[PDB]
Amino acid sequence: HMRAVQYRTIGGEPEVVEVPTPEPGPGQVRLRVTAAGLCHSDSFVMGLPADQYTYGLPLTLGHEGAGVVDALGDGVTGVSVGDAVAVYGPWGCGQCHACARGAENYCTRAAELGIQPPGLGSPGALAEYMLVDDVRHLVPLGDLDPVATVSLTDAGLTPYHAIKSSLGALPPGGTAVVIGAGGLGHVAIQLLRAISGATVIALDISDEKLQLAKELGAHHALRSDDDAAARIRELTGGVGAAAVFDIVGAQATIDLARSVVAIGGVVQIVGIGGGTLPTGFFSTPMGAAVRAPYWGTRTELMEVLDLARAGAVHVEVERFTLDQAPEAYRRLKAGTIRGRAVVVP
Amino acid sequence: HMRAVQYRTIGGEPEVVEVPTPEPGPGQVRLRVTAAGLCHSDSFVMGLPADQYTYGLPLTLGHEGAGVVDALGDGVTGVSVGDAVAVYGPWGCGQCHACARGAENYCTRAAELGIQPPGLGSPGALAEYMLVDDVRHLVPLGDLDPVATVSLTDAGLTPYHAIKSSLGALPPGGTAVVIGAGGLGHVAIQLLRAISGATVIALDISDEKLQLAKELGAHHALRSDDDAAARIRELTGGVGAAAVFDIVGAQATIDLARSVVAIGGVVQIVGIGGGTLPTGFFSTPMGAAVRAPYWGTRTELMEVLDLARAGAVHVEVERFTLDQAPEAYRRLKAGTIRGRAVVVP
Amino acid sequence: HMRAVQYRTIGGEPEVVEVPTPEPGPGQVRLRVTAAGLCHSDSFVMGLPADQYTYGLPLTLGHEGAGVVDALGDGVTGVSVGDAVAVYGPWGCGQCHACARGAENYCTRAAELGIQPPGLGSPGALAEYMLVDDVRHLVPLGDLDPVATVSLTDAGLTPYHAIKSSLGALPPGGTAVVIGAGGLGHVAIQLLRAISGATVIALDISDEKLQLAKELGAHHALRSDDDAAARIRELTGGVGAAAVFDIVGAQATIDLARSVVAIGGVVQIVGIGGGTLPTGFFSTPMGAAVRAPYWGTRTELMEVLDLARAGAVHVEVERFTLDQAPEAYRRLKAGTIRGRAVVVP
Amino acid sequence: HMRAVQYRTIGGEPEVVEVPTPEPGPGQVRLRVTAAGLCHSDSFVMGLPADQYTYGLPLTLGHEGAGVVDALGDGVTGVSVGDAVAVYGPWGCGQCHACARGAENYCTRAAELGIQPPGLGSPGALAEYMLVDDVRHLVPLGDLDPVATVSLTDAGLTPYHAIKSSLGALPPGGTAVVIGAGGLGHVAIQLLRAISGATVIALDISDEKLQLAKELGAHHALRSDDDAAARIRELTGGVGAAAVFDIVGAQATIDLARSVVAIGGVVQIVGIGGGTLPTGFFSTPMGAAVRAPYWGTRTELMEVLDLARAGAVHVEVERFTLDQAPEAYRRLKAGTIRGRAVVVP
Ligand SMILES: NC(=O)c1ccc[n+]([C@@H]2O[C@H](COP(=O)([O-])OP(=O)(O)OC[C@H]3O[C@@H](n4cnc5c(N)ncnc54)[C@H](O)[C@@H]3O)[C@@H](O)[C@H]2O)c1
Ligand SMILES: NC(=O)c1ccc[n+]([C@@H]2O[C@H](COP(=O)([O-])OP(=O)(O)OC[C@H]3O[C@@H](n4cnc5c(N)ncnc54)[C@H](O)[C@@H]3O)[C@@H](O)[C@H]2O)c1
Ligand SMILES: NC(=O)c1ccc[n+]([C@@H]2O[C@H](COP(=O)([O-])OP(=O)(O)OC[C@H]3O[C@@H](n4cnc5c(N)ncnc54)[C@H](O)[C@@H]3O)[C@@H](O)[C@H]2O)c1
Ligand SMILES: NC(=O)c1ccc[n+]([C@@H]2O[C@H](COP(=O)([O-])OP(=O)(O)OC[C@H]3O[C@@H](n4cnc5c(N)ncnc54)[C@H](O)[C@@H]3O)[C@@H](O)[C@H]2O)c1
Ligand SMILES: [Zn+2]
Ligand SMILES: [Zn+2]
Ligand SMILES: [Zn+2]
Ligand SMILES: [Zn+2]
Ligand SMILES: [Zn+2]
Ligand SMILES: [Zn+2]
Ligand SMILES: [Zn+2]
Ligand SMILES: [Zn+2]
Repeated sequence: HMRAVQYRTIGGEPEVVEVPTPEPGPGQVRLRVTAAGLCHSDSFVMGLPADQYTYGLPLTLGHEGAGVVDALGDGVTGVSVGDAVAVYGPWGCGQCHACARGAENYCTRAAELGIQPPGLGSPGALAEYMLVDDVRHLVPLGDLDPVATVSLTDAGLTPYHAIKSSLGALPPGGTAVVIGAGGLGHVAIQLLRAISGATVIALDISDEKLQLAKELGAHHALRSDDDAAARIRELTGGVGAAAVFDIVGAQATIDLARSVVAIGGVVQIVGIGGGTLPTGFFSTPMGAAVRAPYWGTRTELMEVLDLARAGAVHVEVERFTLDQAPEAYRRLKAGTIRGRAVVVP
Repeated sequence: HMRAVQYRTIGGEPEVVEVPTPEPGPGQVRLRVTAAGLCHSDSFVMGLPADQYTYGLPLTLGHEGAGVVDALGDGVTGVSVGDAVAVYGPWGCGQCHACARGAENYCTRAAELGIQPPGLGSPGALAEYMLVDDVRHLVPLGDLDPVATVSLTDAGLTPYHAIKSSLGALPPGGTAVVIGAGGLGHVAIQLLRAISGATVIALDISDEKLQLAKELGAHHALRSDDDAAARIRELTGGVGAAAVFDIVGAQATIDLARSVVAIGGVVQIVGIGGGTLPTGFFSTPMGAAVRAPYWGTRTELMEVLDLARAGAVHVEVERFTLDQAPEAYRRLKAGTIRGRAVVVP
Repeated sequence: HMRAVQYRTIGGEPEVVEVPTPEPGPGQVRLRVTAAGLCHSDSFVMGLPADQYTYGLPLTLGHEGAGVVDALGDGVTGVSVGDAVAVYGPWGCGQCHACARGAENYCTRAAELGIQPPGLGSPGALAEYMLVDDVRHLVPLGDLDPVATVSLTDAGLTPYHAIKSSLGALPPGGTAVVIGAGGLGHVAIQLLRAISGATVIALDISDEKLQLAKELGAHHALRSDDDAAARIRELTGGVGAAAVFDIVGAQATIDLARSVVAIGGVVQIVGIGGGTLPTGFFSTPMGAAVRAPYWGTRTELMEVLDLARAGAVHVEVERFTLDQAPEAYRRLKAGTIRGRAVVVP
Repeated sequence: HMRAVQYRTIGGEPEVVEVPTPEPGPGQVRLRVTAAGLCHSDSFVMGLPADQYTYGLPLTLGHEGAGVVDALGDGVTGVSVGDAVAVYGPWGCGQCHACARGAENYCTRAAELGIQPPGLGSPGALAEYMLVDDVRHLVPLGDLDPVATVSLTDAGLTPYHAIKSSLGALPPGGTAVVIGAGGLGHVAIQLLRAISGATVIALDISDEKLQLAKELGAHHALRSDDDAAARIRELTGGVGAAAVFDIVGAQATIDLARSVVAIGGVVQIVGIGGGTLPTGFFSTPMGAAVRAPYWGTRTELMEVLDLARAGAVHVEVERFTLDQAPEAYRRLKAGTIRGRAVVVP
């Protein structure tokens, strides 16, 4: 009754399939999906052994989502049919201390209740239609291009959160290091320019990507090679960086992060590369904080979208069809996407 | 020409000795020492191999210091002879971004210039007289008992700093875990009660010390045994603690710290136990920050002293003479001091 | 079909009346009311001319509310019948930037939509039953006495908000002035002791109330007479107070507030006494901020309730019956309530 | 023995005069002045009646100052002869809580001690040489053009301070209104773009100045006429601005400020136009804070200078000679300076 992209066999690839069109239960909303982002966390999931995977088969993929409100469920009010909306992804219980703050990303009782985001447990966005649990997980778009902006629901939000979190320890005139100019990283760079006073240093591996980073306003773009630590030291007295945003998060990049963060600095480990930064005396410098943030707050999403409208940040997009989505995943794992892959069905 | 307590042979014990009385150079001040604190960092130094030790022999010990201003050096103004003052210990360059903020503890150029605190590089406080480099490293006492308060220069300041740093992520009504109710820990407990809204949980090993902790306003005092993680979980939904202050900082206590900090929480690794908390995804929880703070800011010292005057915090003191100082160090390493050892010469 | 306290004639007194028992529409909840607070804002409303009054006649009064969940409306989930809950009063649209943050008190689109709190536009709490618009405006009590705590929904929340807002400019060891030790003021005092490091100075007019203030932990209790400014100056060098909380907010108390706030200080004008503080150069001191806060955030309510459970704050209550409510209002305007008047039906 | 610009007769104009070249006392430094800013506060002073003026005659003017260190005073170390430095102007006692923080602008004991800034009490910068009281009031320039940057010591610092102070209540994607695009205002605009996520709205009276404002990155430039309030309302839903920076501060501009600040917003009254914003219930909106900041912190100066080096902000300068300084003051009061008047002797 509708088409969708699903993960169905452990270790297998994602398939386009036919499945029922869902109806909105009470309190719920269904969207006609205008755009759908592909994130490298979607990759990480599909290469897990059968034992570590916990989202059930089948699973409709894709947790960056925008659309137009197709049908309203029982009792729902707040949004009309026809409204352009983005999906706030990191769903939570709505009532705990964090949720009440808007920070459903840090919900203290969601693992317990088995609340899961769309595309990471609940039916996701890579489909012609998707359901959203509740009205508070929708954010108005007005007249922002869904394709241009949908990726801000994660690729923007997540580093924005991490950056906004870091401005306490990142004074204007400071220096910030972004490791990885990928989907998040390339937005991370723009955001850092928009709202910190920092001198942004980007690091990636392909020159392709360094040029993009520099084009997106990075004051410096460097290879994350064995000379990277030295150059950053050079560029910052011998003081190091006030903030470091590791959007790779592997043991190598984390090691780099430790060796360059300044006294009293901060490291946001944003990417999931399987590493851990050993934080402590004579490991991390004095006053140096370390954190593995996760996604962002409800308000923070609205703030990122408001920045898009202002023209202070954008997603570099590479467009695909619903059918091309499996190919786009192969491109993403190959590392030959420029920015964000966005599927339009 | 005056008596003092010094460290002179690697691996040896501290000796009372006769040495010259120092004169204040230009910009400097000499104090007639009214009280002098003994900290377990003084211990840590003296058990280092010859290669890792870098403060020179001989070294006058003691970095908690108060007194009356004996003689003024050339050109000095700001304080008169006769003024009761405490010593702000973590000396810095005075001009960098941190120093200008008052945070000479996080001075970016002090290792370079070879600036060292009194008792950890420069002549310390365990003497009849000591020199202070500059007037900005003195804080008025008015009429606070030097013996009662001197330890607030470190035993208070350091956890105060760490606590004040944590209140962002420690909401009133939250829960805070203090591992170690020693010199710092027993002040840490009082401070947490004074200025957080938290339910303080203390952890130590002797029942002696738990009783003191509970007497000093800890809502709970627990053994840091293998049931400690469970009890903390029990006491906090299954949510864990918003803040954890490890005043031991060994690999065991750090492991405990990781297993009990809440989603979005913070761990201040205050003690130097040789461990490191492996911070990262699936190691630390989501949003969980980790930090190894060091001492505190100039303003923060004045704030702690203002709390003493208000009667909102005190040091439990165990008094000694200059001659008894070697014995007091043995007691401290034995772990049979109640609070802080303060020498009066 | 049920009894309630209502305001029905402009310039008239509140009457106990019989009215229909309400049923919960979809998304709504009905409570069996266990306790109901009386606030001096309820007074302010009833002495307005016909033209300035805008809540309609009749109006069920009372915006401090607790109870047990009687009946669930269509589609509602989140809370069961039988759950002990408090009402978060300052209702908002739920979707704007403020609301998403939890700060429905500062909702940017609520005047437009005509959203009104219970007891200040919607049917209130002084009844055997009341309706709440949505589940997010309920907060679990667990096993807190509804009578002991209900007033924390406003009498606690409002000054807590104002205090928490002020801690940026109120360092531990500072001085805070609370003008008015009434319903809010007497909780304000306790909160200031719980979570600031401040030396609290209370000011009222009856010695009755000063004694209560001092009993509740005020370091000083003074008459708000013509010597009040002088004494505060005396007590704080000649520096004045870092924070001032005017819980009266009349032109006299506001004038006092201006003349005693310190350089870089803050004034929270909490009470509605018809005055305005003229903020500006050579009126307010340099760096001195001034604000008229309103109520508090959703999370902030939960935080205050968590403080009650911890035993760090309580409401001094004076109990009444539903029938005695008109008399209790007369007592409140007469200024001969000790703390908060709470009606139990 | 050297030339200087002085104010010598009440109600009279500033004269170029010959006076002794000063020698540095102990702790002091003398600068060979490379550039010297002219601020409209220099104007405000000279039009005061004899009774309200308190800086003595004669007075060397000019409180924006840069130079090269000519001669060192007794005992001074920290800076060598030949070092390029800027002067941190708002001198304070160095020891109080504020000063220790770096915030000598909010020094609690400076009026008492009669400490006065250069150009506003002490010999100023409009001379061939000037003295600075102490080394901590100098900030390294490295190789920034003194003429290009000197005005950042006030024209930058002051609004930077006010802006940095406001970012709590100014979320990215918000809207900020800068009233007055003059000396401060034109830097204010750039700073707001550098480090807030805000949509900047500038307001001035000459189209000349609006064009400059828009050229300097203002998203909108409007006449501060009777339609100004309406347009701002239009541009921001009907919500108003999160932040408003009144760099005029007259009763008219303050009235505008009140009528456009949003619920929960902030107004920084930066300019000295003789007005006062009546802050209170039904005057200012709910949660709306109001403040008259003064200058900035020591660290904040270094941060602004670091932004200059980064190329994120600059002063639009109009250069003059020492002799032309009286004419430049006439131009400034006439309102026909474009940016900042900087004298080079
Ligand atoms: N914390 C969270 O909540 C969260 C949310 C979303 C994504 N993520 C994670 O962030 C990471 C990046 O996601 P993405 O969508 O940007 O992926 P992406 O494939 O779009 O981009 C990855 C980028 O990192 C670069 N890179 C790889 N190794 C590097 C190294 N050693 N040094 C420097 N650069 C290197 C690649 O060349 C590429 O530019 C992933 O691990 C993903 O799981 C985390
Ligand atoms: N970060 C800094 O700048 C800084 C400053 C001063 C001191 N310190 C460090 O803080 C630590 C404590 O200093 P102190 O002066 O309080 O020492 P102390 O000897 O006075 O107190 C130590 C306390 O920890 C307890 N303890 C030991 N092992 C424990 C465990 N596994 N679980 C729970 N409690 C345990 C002891 O019984 C004792 O009560 C030291 O390592 C010291 O070096 C750090
Ligand atoms: N900002 C908000 O959202 C908000 C919320 C609730 C209440 N309020 C306001 O707070 C104020 C107090 O409310 P309440 O319930 O505590 O009233 P209350 O009658 O319980 O207490 C008022 C107290 O102020 C004292 N007082 C009166 N004049 C004084 C003066 N000149 N100096 C010092 N003390 C004086 C009285 O003796 C009494 O102790 C009211 O104006 C109310 O409208 C504001
Ligand atoms: N708070 C402080 O510490 C501090 C420090 C320095 C200067 N100031 C004050 O800031 C103000 C501005 O200083 P400046 O050096 O930029 O002066 P300036 O003469 O360089 O600029 C003033 C600008 O305001 C504009 N203006 C005048 N009336 C206006 C109105 N009604 N609406 C909009 N714009 C208007 C003028 O056209 C001009 O562009 C002065 O009052 C000065 O005293 C305050
Ligand atoms: Zn993702
Ligand atoms: Zn939750
Ligand atoms: Zn120590
Ligand atoms: Zn330094
Ligand atoms: Zn009320
Ligand atoms: Zn709202
Ligand atoms: Zn000026
Ligand atoms: Zn001072």
